[PDB]
Amino acid sequence: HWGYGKHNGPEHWHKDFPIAKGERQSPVDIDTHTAKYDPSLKPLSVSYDQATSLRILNNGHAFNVEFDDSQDKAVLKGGPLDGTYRLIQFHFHWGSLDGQGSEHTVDKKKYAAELHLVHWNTKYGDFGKAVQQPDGLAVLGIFLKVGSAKPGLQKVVDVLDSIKTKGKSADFTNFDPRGLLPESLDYWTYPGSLTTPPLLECVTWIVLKEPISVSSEQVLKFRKLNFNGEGEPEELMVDNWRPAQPLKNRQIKASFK
Ligand SMILES: OC[C@H]1O[C@@H](O)[C@H](O)[C@@H](O)[C@@H]1O
Ligand SMILES: OC[C@H]1O[C@H](O)[C@H](O)[C@@H](O)[C@@H]1O
Ligand SMILES: NS(=O)(=O)c1ccc(O)cc1
Ligand SMILES: NS(=O)(=O)c1ccc(O)cc1
Ligand SMILES: NS(=O)(=O)c1ccc(O)cc1
Ligand SMILES: [Hg+2]
Ligand SMILES: [Zn+2]
Repeated sequence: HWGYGKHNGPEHWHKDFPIAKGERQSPVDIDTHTAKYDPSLKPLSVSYDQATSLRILNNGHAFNVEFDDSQDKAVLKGGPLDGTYRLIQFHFHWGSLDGQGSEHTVDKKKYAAELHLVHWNTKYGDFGKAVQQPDGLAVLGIFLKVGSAKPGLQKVVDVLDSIKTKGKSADFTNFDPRGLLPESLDYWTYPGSLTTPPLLECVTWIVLKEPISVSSEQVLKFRKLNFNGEGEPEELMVDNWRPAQPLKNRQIKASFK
C-alpha cells in the first residue's frame, strides 16, 4: 500500500498512480513574486455557520473530520469558483519537526503543518462523480506555524488519543470549523490535484496567505498518532506530506494587490 515511508512514499507512487507525473499535480511551491493579482476573481465566500460535523477517523495516512454533505450547509463559493462547493471533510499534513510538514511552500518555506478543507462541486451530485471532473473539487489550504495556541483546534487535539491507530473513529459532532480560519481571506489559487493517491487532477486550490498559529503542544499531539493499526508495530504518524511538484503550464493567481 502507498504511504510515507522510504519504501512506499511519494517517490514510489507513480508506479501505481502514473498521474503522479501529470501536468497539474499538487502541491506546488508558491513563488509570491511571480504570482499575479487577478482582478477577475470574485469575492470569496466561506459559509460554515450551519456546518454539521459528524465523526473523526484515523485512516492510516491522516485523520479526517467528516461533515454532513447531504445538503448545502457548510459551503465555499466565489473567488475562482463557478457555483457551490460543499464541505465534506478536513484533515492536516504535518512534520516530525516544526521546520517541515506543509505540502505547499511559500517561496520555498515549509510550514509546520497544513490544513485542507475539502469541498465538492454540487453540480456533480456527489464526491465520487466530482472526482471524474476537472472542476470537481475545491480545497481550502491553510498553513500552520507554531506559536500561540489555536483555541478552535483544541477539541481536535483532545480527541486524538481515542483514534490513535488506523481504523479507529470517534463521534465528533458540534465542531465549528470557523475556529480554524485566520483573520484574512487573502489567497493564492491554481488548478491542481489531490496530494494523496489517487492523485486525481480535479482540484481548484485556494491557499490562504495568512497562517494560523498553533501551539507546540497542539502539534506534538498530532505526532502521537499512529500510521499502523492496533496491535501492530508502532509507526508514528509524522511527515505525511507530499513535496512540491513541478508547476508545468500553470500560473498562480493572487486575490490581493
Ligand atoms: O497575454 C497576456 C496574459 O497572459 C497570461 O498568461 C496572464 O495570465 C494574463 O494575466 C495576461 O493578461
Ligand atoms: O465538537 C467536537 C467534540 O468536541 C469535544 O470533544 C466534545 O466533548 C464533543 O462532544 C464534541 O463532539
Ligand atoms: N506505488 S505505491 O506507492 O502504491 C506502492 C509502493 C510499494 C509497494 O510495495 C506497494 C505500493
Ligand atoms: N467545553 S469546551 O468547548 O471548552 C472544550 C471541550 C473539549 C475540549 O477538548 C476542549 C474544549
Ligand atoms: N490532500 S488533499 O486535500 O489533496 C485530498 C482531498 C481529498 C482526497 O480524497 C484526497 C486528497
Ligand atoms: Hg491510508
Ligand atoms: Zn490534504
